[PDB]
Amino acid sequence: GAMEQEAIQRLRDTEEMLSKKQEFLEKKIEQELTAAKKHGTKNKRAALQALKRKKRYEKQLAQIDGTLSTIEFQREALE
Amino acid sequence: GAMEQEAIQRLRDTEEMLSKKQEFLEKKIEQELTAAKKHGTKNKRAALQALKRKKRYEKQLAQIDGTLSTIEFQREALE
Repeated sequence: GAMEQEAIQRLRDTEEMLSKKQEFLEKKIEQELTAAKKHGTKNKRAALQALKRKKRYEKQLAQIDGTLSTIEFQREALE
Repeated sequence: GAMEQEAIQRLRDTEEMLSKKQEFLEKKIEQELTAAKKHGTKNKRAALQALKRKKRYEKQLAQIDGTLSTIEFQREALE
């Protein structure tokens, strides 16, 4: 009943925020890989930092994927 | 940023929920060990049932503890 559903809802709210953060990391990747191509020749400094940031978002995005799989598994166990 | 802070708060709310279930399961396990020592070799059927309950709580607890670390580390990664 109510208390059980609440616990599942906490997990759902977390999933939904992490999924939102994924989507935003994907838009950022795309901005960064676009900027690195844009600056490749005329601004090597900006390009190189774009690529470091892209890699950092890629890593953050991986941690988030693993957190989601963990959340889903915990939530199934409670359902 | 704002998105990270919202995600970080929903992670905190999940940790709080998880710690409450953790404390419930830990108590239940303590209670089963205490009862197993008192009851001893009095009744095989009841002992087997109790060993089954204790194993279920231990399995649920191991899951909860794994989820909690994962959520904690994800939160720290967004800060």
